[PDB]
Amino acid sequence: HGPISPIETVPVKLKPGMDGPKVKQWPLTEEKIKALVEICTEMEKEGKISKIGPENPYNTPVFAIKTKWRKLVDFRELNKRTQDFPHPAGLKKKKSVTVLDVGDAYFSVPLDEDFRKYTAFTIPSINNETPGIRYQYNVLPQGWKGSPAIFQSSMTKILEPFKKQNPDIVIYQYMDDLYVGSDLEIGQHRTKISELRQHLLRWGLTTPDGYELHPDKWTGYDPSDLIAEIQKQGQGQWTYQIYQNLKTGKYARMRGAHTNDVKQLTEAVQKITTESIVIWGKTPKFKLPIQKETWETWWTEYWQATWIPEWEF
Ligand SMILES: Oc1cc(O)c2c(c1)Oc1cc(O)cc(O)c1C2
Ligand SMILES: Oc1cc(O)c2c(c1)Oc1cc(O)cc(O)c1C2
Ligand SMILES: O=[N+]([O-])c1cc([N+](=O)[O-])c(O)c([N+](=O)[O-])c1
Ligand SMILES: O=[N+]([O-])c1cc([N+](=O)[O-])c(O)c([N+](=O)[O-])c1
Ligand SMILES: O=[N+]([O-])c1cc([N+](=O)[O-])c(O)c([N+](=O)[O-])c1
Repeated sequence: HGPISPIETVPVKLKPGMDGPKVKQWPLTEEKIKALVEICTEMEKEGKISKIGPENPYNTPVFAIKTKWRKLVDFRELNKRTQDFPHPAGLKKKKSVTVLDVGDAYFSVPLDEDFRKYTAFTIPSINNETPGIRYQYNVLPQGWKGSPAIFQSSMTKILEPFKKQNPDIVIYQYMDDLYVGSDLEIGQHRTKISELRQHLLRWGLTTPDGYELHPDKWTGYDPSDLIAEIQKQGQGQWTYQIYQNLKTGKYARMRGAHTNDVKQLTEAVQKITTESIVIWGKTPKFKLPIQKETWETWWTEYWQATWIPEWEF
């Protein structure tokens, strides 16, 4: 991950009269702690985070998810506290839409030195019995709402040659993802995705393989909040409603040695969100058919998105 440019540092503020977040770190398995220690040691060596002293009172929770492990930060409270900074109706009509995570970009952009204290986090000790290892970010963090806002002018400059050369392709950005849609034959669409990823890479932006959607095959919206309600429909399936119904659907509810309701609900939350972004450009608030304590206990075991939505129970 390349070096940062000090002149790209952008001042950023909390909302007036709000202090930084102090959300405690929940306990992690020793396997997850080891993984985070390894990740954070590398980030620190590369200047992306720094160990902090005893004066800093803020905290944002972190966890680890998977072959390899990735660090996930729950910035929901910092996001609420951070200052504030069009959706194509045709995206859902495209033969293919590939979702590309472009959050790697953020490691190459500095965070306002005065704001870094609000990104503090702790790698926990085993059982949270002794003080953890405290760090803060020096670069735009993934999951923070300021990061895509601050990176937007560079993202635009980077994408411009691709968009100019491909008027048949729609590119929509939402949070840290690009949604790249076309009506090309799947092989030709995939070639365009590869050209895009190679262009990003040329400018220092690595991407994982993208996720492919085919929304033209999917089954009154007020742009002025989306609610997604999932309910148990007996022993064997899930139903859901999206309303402000705008959409309803179903998923299988399976029992087995490698699944459970929390795992299935995290999957359905991700899929409903992705579909809602494609169709309307908005992330729903969720109502989940599970007890808070059970959810709060296990959702991070299976969560795969970089983003984390709001949910009630
Ligand atoms: O979620 C993850 C997982 C990783 O394995 C890594 C992450 C983040 O961030 C960095 C940043 C660096 O600048 C250099 C690195 O090696 C890594 C590894
Ligand atoms: O990985 C994440 C997680 C979030 O929660 C958010 C992200 C990215 O990006 C944005 C961008 C905006 O322009 C406005 C937002 O509220 C958010 C929230
Ligand atoms: O989890 N936490 O919220 C948390 C917070 C602080 N602190 O200074 O604000 C800690 O020192 C530790 N700690 O060291 O374990 C944890
Ligand atoms: O490691 N840690 O993240 C950690 C966290 C907490 N906490 O309540 O959130 C602690 O009280 C302690 N502790 O007491 O050592 C450590
Ligand atoms: O020692 N500690 O484990 C510890 C833990 C927390 N905490 O919120 O979990 C703190 O806020 C502080 N603290 O602020 O000093 C210390």
